Amino acid sequence: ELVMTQTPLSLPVSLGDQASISCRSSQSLVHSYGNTFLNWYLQKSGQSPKLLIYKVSNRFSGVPDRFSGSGSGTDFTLKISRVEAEDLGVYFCSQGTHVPYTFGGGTKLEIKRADAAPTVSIFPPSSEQLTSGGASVVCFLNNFYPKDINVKWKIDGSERQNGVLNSWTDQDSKDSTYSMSSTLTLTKDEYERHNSYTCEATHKTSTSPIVKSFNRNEC
Amino acid sequence: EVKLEESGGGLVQPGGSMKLSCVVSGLTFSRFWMSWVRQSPEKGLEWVAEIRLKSDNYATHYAESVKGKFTISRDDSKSRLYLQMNSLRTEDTGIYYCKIYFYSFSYWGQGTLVTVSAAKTTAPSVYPLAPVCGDTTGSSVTLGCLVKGYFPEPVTLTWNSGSLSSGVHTFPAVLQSDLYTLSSSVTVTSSTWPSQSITCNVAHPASSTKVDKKIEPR
Repeated sequence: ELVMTQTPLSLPVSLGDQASISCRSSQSLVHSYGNTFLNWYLQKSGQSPKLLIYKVSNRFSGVPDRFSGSGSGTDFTLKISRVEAEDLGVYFCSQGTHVPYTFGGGTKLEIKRADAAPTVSIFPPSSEQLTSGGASVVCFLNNFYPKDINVKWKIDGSERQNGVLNSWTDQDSKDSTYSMSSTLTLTKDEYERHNSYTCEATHKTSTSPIVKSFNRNEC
Repeated sequence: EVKLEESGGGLVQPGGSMKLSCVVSGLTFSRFWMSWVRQSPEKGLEWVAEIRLKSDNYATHYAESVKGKFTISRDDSKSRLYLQMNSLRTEDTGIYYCKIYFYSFSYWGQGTLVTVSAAKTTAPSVYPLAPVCGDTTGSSVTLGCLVKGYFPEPVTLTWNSGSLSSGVHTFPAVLQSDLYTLSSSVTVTSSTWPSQSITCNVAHPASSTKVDKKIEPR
């Protein structure tokens, strides 16, 4: 069927700047005179896709003029002019000329902003979890930029790699930062025969790593 | 406004069957063509099936991957679209959206999540995350909630019934060994807690589990 090739995969852009997103189809999308059914969508984090541009260049009801679309031959372009923080998410082209309808692979728009170091917090296992024979240690690393970050667990000074599970948020539509959670899970047995637990983060903002720690005896 | 709402999603064993429904309002249902579209990490958005108008003798079209396996149908009287899914495979796992469209518009529903897996339903354990013992270090304090070892998605998590939304980060769940784990952090001014109650509210419809976990100082 009709392959839609969308580029780039990600698009970092400063506020006020213009972003340009391309889709190329493998054949003409002209359905009939005055009808080329190429659509553009935005899917924000945690939401369904919303229609921005229909029939190549037509702005959907409610969409600002900051958003425009064009296309000649099999080449189509979405432009987002005065980029706002709320514009972040994944942009998709789709064609409705030929069945099966098909979509591009998406473009993730990333808002550029000033570097910001993570706010780091560490959490011992709850007494509730301990009663069950497990022990999870959690570390939040919140509101940082850029999204690249490296987190290390250390137990009594020794690096621990096994038993770690990490998750990142999508970029924040208000402050343009990222957040990350790291959970180290061990048995209650192991937990209770070590003392010092450390969450250590290196980020481009700092030469020295940000360290958060507790000792099992003190708390 | 125009509103589309899917239901029928959930966990199903491979080879099993499942019926999705979509109810539309805010526009005249019977006038427009309708489709199911699914979404996953491995496939992105993939169109599943289309059903046309009474005029067109309710003509349907299907993606090759689902032909004879899925059936799309409509009930113009109730403003309801259906998808009958049979012979489900793990790769049919995804969020399923209904969509209504015309020359000049396209509107999607919220989506319903379909998990095709042999793994069993498991209730989460919900754990409070209180800061290490001290004496208010900083103008701010962060608390958390750990929701561990559940299946399938989704869960709902709020802080103080949703009245606390600023300063919240709910992290996407991570799947390992057929179990999901999710966490959420909340940050408030240091004068706010523990003087005022902060409670994590968590629900997992699939296991009929609802938990309120107040965050108590250590």
